[PDB]
Amino acid sequence: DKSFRESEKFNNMMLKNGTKEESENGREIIRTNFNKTVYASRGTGELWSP
Amino acid sequence: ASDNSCAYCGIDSAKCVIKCNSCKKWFCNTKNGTSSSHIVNHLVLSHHNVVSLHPDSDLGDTVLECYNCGRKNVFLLGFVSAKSEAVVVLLCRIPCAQTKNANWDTDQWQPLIEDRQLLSWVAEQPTEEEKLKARLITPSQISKLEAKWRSNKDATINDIDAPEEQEAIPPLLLRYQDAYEYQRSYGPLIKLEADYDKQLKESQALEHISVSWSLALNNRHLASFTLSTFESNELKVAIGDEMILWYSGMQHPDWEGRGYIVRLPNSFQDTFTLELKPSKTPPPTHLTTGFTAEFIWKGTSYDRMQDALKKFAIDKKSISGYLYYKILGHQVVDISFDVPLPKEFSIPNFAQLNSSQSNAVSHVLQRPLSLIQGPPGTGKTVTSATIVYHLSKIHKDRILVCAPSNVAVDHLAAKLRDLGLKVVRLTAKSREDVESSVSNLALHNLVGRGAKGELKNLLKLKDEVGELSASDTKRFVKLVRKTEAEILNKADVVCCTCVGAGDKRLDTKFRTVLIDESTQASEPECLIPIVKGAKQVILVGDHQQLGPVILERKAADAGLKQSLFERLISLGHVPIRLEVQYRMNPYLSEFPSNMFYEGSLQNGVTIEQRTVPNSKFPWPIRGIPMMFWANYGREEISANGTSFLNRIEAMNCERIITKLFRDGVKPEQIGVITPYEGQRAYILQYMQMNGSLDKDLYIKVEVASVDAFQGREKDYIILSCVRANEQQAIGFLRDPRRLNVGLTRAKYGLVILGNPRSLARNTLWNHLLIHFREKGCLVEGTLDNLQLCTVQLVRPQ
Amino acid sequence: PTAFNGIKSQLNSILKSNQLFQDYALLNGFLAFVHSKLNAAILTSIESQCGKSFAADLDSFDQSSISSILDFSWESVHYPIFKWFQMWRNYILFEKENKKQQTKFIDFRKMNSKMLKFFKTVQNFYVNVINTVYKKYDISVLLPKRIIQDLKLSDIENTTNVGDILAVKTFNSSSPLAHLIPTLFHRCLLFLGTAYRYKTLLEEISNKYSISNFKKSLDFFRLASLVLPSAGETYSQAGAIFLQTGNLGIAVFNFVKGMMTKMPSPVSIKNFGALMVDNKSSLNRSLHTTIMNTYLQESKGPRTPAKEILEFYFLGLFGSVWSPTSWRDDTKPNQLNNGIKLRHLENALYETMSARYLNNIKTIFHNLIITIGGFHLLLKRRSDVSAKTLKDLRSNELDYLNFAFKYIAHILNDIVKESWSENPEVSEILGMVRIINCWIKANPMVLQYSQSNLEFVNALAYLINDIVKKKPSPSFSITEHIPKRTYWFEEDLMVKGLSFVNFQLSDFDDYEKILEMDHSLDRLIGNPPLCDKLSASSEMLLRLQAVVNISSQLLQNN
RNA sequence: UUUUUUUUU
Repeated sequence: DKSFRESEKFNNMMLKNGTKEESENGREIIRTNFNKTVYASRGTGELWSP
Repeated sequence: ASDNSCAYCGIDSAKCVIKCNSCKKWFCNTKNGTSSSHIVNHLVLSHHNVVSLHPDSDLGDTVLECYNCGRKNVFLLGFVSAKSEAVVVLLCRIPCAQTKNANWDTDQWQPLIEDRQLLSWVAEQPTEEEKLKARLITPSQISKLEAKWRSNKDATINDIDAPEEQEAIPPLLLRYQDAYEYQRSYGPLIKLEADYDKQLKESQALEHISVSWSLALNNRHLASFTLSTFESNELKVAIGDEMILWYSGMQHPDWEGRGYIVRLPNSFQDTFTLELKPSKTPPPTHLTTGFTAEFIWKGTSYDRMQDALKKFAIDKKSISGYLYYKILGHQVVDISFDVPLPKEFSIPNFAQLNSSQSNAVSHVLQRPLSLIQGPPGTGKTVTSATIVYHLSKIHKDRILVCAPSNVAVDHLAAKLRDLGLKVVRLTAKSREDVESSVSNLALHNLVGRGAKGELKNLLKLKDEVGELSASDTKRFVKLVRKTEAEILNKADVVCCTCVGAGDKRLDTKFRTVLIDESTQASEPECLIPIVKGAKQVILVGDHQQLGPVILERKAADAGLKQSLFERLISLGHVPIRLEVQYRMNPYLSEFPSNMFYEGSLQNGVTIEQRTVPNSKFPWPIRGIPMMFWANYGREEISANGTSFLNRIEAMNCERIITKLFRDGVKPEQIGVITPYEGQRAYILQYMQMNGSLDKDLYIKVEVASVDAFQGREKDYIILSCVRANEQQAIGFLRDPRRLNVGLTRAKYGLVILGNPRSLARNTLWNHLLIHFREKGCLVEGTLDNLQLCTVQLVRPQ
Repeated sequence: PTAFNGIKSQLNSILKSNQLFQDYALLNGFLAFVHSKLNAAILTSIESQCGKSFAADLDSFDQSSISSILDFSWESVHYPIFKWFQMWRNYILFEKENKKQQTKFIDFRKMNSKMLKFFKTVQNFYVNVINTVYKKYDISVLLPKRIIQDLKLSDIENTTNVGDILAVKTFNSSSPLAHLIPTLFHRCLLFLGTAYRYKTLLEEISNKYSISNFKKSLDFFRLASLVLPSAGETYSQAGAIFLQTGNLGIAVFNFVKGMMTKMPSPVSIKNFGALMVDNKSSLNRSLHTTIMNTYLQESKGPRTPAKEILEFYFLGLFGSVWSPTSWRDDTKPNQLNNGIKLRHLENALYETMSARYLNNIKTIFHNLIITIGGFHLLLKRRSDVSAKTLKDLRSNELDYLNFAFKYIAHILNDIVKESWSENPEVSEILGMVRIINCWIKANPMVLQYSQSNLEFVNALAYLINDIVKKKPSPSFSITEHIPKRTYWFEEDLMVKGLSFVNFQLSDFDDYEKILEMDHSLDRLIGNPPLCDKLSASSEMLLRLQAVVNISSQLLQNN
């Protein structure tokens, strides 16, 4: 799916742009700066009307 | 078929048909195919209240009216057996049947409606061949055919047969493919809700009202008009609503006057006060009758969140990628933040945090979203204040705090001001004239006080005259917009309602947002402030208390009652619970914690702290402030037409009130809560009439419904089950949430009244009965001479 | 009762309703309610009694309120609930139908669960009463410390204020509270012990019970009787306990001790009459069955059955002499209704106790106590004018006197004469002679009858001669000075409060002397401080001095 | 076989 592709690309680039860590629960956790942000891709689609 | 025949089954017998006064139709009294008689069915479905008997019937062509006062609402009247034999006197339920009079004993007074059916002597039952000859009709067709009398008055069973479109609205989804699907799924429900709220409010035109004129402190004319108690109680009006007060007649030409409400009917006055906006046309202060008030419906509540959905579905820079892909519910690897943790979580000169709230504060500063679930009395307010203050100190940015309730926003703003941060309160334009405890934090107050130069002269001219020139008005709006922008840019935190985030004045995108008691609001109401460019959203709320009241019934069925907090928890988010309570006695605490909280909740207060010494109240077990006083009365119908009330529970509650008063408890420590509104009303006038001691000492007691008493606490609270019917039907109390929100209101002592037999069928009330009985609290009889009640509570398998 | 009557009827309805078979929670809450209000009433009664000053008249002190409250609590709530329990086990255990025993087993399991719950509740009620009265008030001066530790009151920390420390002496009858707390503790121990014995009956599936199962109840009844000796109702309960386990001589001693107390127990009289007057009573047939079972075992058994011969053959002699009509055959008055000859049975006793006195002396001592109480309960039996001199005695009581003095002279000649010197540790050997002489001196008419009896007089003279000749102590001699002790012996306690010694053994003139010096209450119950605990040898010499003095005083006018 | 409350340019 196009949404799935956007999700995978966003996750991969988030993995690339951050530093790796291990949390208290054991889930792999990425530490990233507050001042740097990523906006997810939108695409196009049809919009419902009143 | 004769005109006298029933409109539902067509029975021609005049000993069973009865004429409705409002719609001029005849109705039978049988229960064929329905749980109730048809006449009351039509009365409640069409709001009708007045009925007239057949001329040929045993009583004759008469209209059922009250003897003493003359009311015509059939739901009130009832027969009283006069002391003289074979004499029947018509009296309404109140105050005629309760004001003692020597000409008849009122203790045998019975409602004209029993078991949802009129009395046989007033209207006899049809004979069996007459029943078999009448056409059968199920309640489904009853409601369907009733639905179209409001449009055409000639509809019959074969007339309509209408396949009106009833499009199956798509049920809400958990994980949407994109923002477009989310918007498409949500839209229709919101359209229906807006349309029907507008429909209901616009139908409340108040006509031929007697208006009394007066001058307020700000030189604004006050239009104070009195209304009937039934209409005023049915009026769902808040302080600050806007309507049109227009008069049309010979005495004075057509006029239109708009303004807000600054006072509402209460226990002291039943006067609606209308502060009129200053207008070029002066109000006719010489007029007192003939005025008509029409409420100005406003779709701004819905259009704003429509704009919010537009922003979510269109703008890329509306929401950060992580919170976007979490709101859509898509799988995303967990993300942390590079923020230095504070040395000590607790703040000096303020509340000291325990381990649980320390965990809550610690785990919240590192993640972009999390959910905090707070049992009542724990004090979520201090946790929210600490989180806001520490995040603001960490990032030094503008912070947004929102909550569906205006009083809750006021409380959080006062608390945040107690921390020394800079707090600005965004008051609604209609609410700008409404006083509050944080009125000094009002943004309008801020611009008015911090006005300088031309701005003072413009504000003074606007206040003195009321209206300005077009050029002056444009300078004024531009300059106040400039000042507001400076204030907001200078302000550390911004206070606005969850619906106030749709205002255009909040043009600036906000990054740090606190949403408080999110469950109390629906999902769009919490999505309003989240699409304004935020990267860290923190949601506070508890999903075991009352949430959103959705008037639309298809919307509530489809899922509009499911708040964002509930959806996120259902997604897989595990909240952080605070496991200590500081309000109610451990005996008062053992049940709700065990049933709703899995027993994990712990008591932060001791038994002695929640124990009043030398208490002379006859509790069944000394040391256990909880009892179940069983009453075997029968429930009735109030003047509304859909509520219920019980007189036996009213007298018993008044007795308990007096008994607690002789124990020394002040009225401010005792309140009464009733799950039904008409019961609350009856309790109110019964207390104000039959007060054994001074009536003032009773009127100071606050009485309100369960839903209107959410988020508050009292030393003593009395619970009334009311429901007492032969069919053992309880109604809307089947949800455990309503029971949960009710018990925790009381700090020291809890008193429960009602009929244990009706409640015994419900499993939840069955376990409440088990817990009350096993602790030696299930009693019966007079409070002075309480013995245990031995009704069989366990159903024999 | 004007306030407690409804709950008595309320409890009655619940048993009749049979709702407790399904809903035990009803019973539990009902019990909580009654426990709450009875505790409140007890507390109000005690606080009302405490508020009165010492100057108030003794007649204005209502001592019986709490006693009535607690008797109502047992006999009207606890005992009826136990009775319902008992009928319930009776129904399920004795269900004559052919239903599977597994269902009865699960019902039995439900019995144990619920009755452990109920007994735990009742024991909590009583123990809470005890602990509360120990907490708000000081009881050290009035109760022995042994009762305090045996009730585990020592671990209960005392929260009484210094100003709340009541200054009441050991035996100041002016202070009302010197009696209500003793009665309260005595009846609490009474009802706790009844709870334990009843629970023991409950837990055992079969109807066969052994002495080893009622140990705790026996202990609690022991402290109960120690708390208040002047309550024959305590002794009757222990008598029943020994009744159902088949120990009968100790049982009859218990019932007699119960009825001739200062306050007589009607149930003890009824029980004794059932064993002794009502021939139709099943307990009398139990006695008859076991007595000729003992005869069969003596005749055919491989060994001489010493213990139960000594006990039940003695019971047979006591019957045949005390109530001649119901046991001796109308055709043959010389044999029991079971056909057992009286002379053979009596000689069997003589040989048996002369041979095995040392292993069963306690049973013989109980035989002595029953024998001496028999004459008093016989002259109490008189519906005519009570006897005052020997002339008014009828033939039956003269025969009883002859047999009793025969027994006394025999065993004084055969047991004390040979075993006093060899066995200093056996205090009963000399305490028995002390009892014999104290009883002969407390009643003038037996004393006058004794001087006419050659056997008893010569036996006493022989015993005096042997004691003098053996010369137990160098300074031992016949002196008129009454020996004094610092406490009371075991015979004083076990014969305390009984009228045939005028409720106290007066062979020592030290009661006031014991009272004036410390630990008097503890020393009165034979538990002095370890410093004053003399050796059993010194005890035997003091008993010897008292015995020889009183015996010489008796034989001066023989 | 359901009647209660929140919000509002």
